[PDB]
Parts: sequence; structure tokens; C-alpha cells
Amino acid sequence: MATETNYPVPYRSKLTEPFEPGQTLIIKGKTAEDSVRFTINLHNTSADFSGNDVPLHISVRFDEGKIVFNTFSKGEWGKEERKSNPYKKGDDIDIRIRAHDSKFSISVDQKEVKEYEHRVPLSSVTHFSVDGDILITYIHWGGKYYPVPYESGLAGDGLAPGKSLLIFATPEKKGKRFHINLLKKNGDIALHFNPRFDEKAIVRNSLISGEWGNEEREGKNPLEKGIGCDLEFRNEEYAFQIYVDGERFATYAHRLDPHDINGLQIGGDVEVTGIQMV
Ligand SMILES: CC(=O)N[C@H]1[C@H]([C@H](O)[C@H](O)CO)O[C@@](O[C@H]2[C@@H](O)[C@@H](CO)O[C@@H](O[C@H]3[C@H](O)[C@@H](O)[C@@H](O)O[C@@H]3CO)[C@@H]2O)(C(=O)O)C[C@@H]1O
Repeated sequence: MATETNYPVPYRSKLTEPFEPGQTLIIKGKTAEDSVRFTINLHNTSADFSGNDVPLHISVRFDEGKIVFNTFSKGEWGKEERKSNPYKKGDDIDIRIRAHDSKFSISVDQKEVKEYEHRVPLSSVTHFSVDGDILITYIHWGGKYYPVPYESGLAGDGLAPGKSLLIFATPEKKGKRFHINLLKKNGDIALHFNPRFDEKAIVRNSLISGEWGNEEREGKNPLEKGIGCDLEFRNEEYAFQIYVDGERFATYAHRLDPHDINGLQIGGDVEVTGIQMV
């Protein structure tokens, strides 16, 4: 209701392909002190008809103080399922919906709060809409089931200054530690990002010619077992700017010339749900 900008509401988007197991839909926005409610719908339709079926309807109610889930099909609504609404009028919201074969897992502020079993085909979801008292500031749909240990190459130029590698993951509930390596062609690790819960610290280092370097820790681990996190590795001219959940966690001065960072590896006790180059 403030600055239209991107994603103005009523917002609607036709998916390029049907929503599939794995795959997450992320919605972030701002609310006003007078916001009453907003909705997020996964639905069916041709491309302008609208309605039809709504496999998953999410209603965030500030008046009722609840988040409500339901399904509409064959012209009828089923029985609503509710959870408490942790948000107060005003303040930002972060809701994420990941599809699985037997249900949708919905997280609020990166915390799992609802498991909604499919009532109608997940495949009938061809669009998603957002409407109501919310100023959308971020939307993204994609990802998949990333096996871990994970391993792959990066684009053509890969990670170069001016670019950033965005990773969505959730440290495992009973995990001790995990790591992410940004590698160069010859196999050297430009950056080793290694959160260690058993040591309450995130270790950063580089692997050059089979040798581990100095090693930088300290900064207070901002991650939490079982809680989702948004990791951003901003490659800059003099260093990597490491962002955790929107806040700069650390800076890591380059030990290997940046440029040509074309490899990625992820291992340890962690679940990866999204990887993207921005
Ligand atoms: C007293 C001592 O020698 N400490 C050495 C430690 C310990 O052997 C280690 O912490 C025991 O778990 O190892 C040191 O080098 C480690 C460090 O580079 C970390 C950084 O993540 O990597 C360790 O190897 C990891 C590997 O990277 C993972 O992929 C996986 O294989 O786990 C192994 C460890 O089992 C290095 O051993 C260290 O500083 O911690 C060197 C210390 O001298």
C-alpha cells in the first residue's frame, strides 16, 4: 500500500511448469499497522478464468490472530486447519511453502509450522496469487531435492566479483556441522564456509595446493539446528561478503584470485532446498 514497486497486489503468476515435489515458493512482504489480513493461494485456472480449484489456500489473519489453511475444489471449501499467527500488525512476514509427494510443508520466519496433506492433486496447481494488506518485497519459486553431499559446476563465469551465490538450507536437527566450498578449476577451495554447532562458531578457510590455511572464526553463529537460513556469498573486489539471513556475518579477504570460481560443494549435516546465482 506504500510503494507499488515490483509485485504489486493483487498479484498473480502463471507457473512455467506444474508445482513439483521438492520446489519451494517463497513470499516476503511488509504489513501496515492497519493491516487486517492477506492471502497466498496455490490454484488452478486457464490463464484468466481464475478460481477453478485451490489446492492450498493460506489466510494470514491479524484480526483473528491465526494462519488458516484450506482447500477449494468442485465448488466447495473443506474444513479449515489453523495455527497461531506469530505476526503483529506491522513488521515483516516471511512465508515459505515447499511441496512434497504427500503434502506441503509451510514455514513462517524459516520455522516449520504446518504440514498440510494434499487433498487434491498437487499437479493441478498451475498458478499462485497473493492479495490483501501486504506490500510484497520478495517472491521466488524453484529449487528441488538437492542430494547432499552435493557437487556441481557454476554457470560459465561462475562466481566472479559483482556476483553472488544464494543458498537456501536448513541445518539438520541432530546435525553437528556442515560446510560449503567455493572452488576453482584446479580444485583449490577459494572459500570454505563451515558452521560448527559443536564449537559454536563458523569456520572459514581456504584450501590451496592440498593445504589448509590460517582459518577465520569468531562472529557468533547466527544459525540454528532445524531453522531455515538464507546464505549469500557476495564476491567483491577485495573480499567475500558473507550474508546470513540478510545481515552481514563476515568478510573474508581473498586468498586466491577471485574470478573463475566455477565449482560448488556442500556436505555435512544440512538440507539444501535452493541454489541460485544472482
Ligand atoms: C589439535 C589439532 O591438530 N587440530 C587440528 C584439527 C583437528 O584435527 C580437527 O578439528 C578434528 O576434528 O584439524 C585442523 O584442520 C581441520 C580444518 O581445516 C577443518 C576446517 O573445516 O577441516 C578439517 O578436515 C575436515 C574436512 O574439511 C571435512 O570435509 C571432513 O572431512 O571433516 C574433516 C575433519 O575430520 C581439518 O582437519 C583444524 O584447524 O581444525 C588442523 C588442526 O591442527
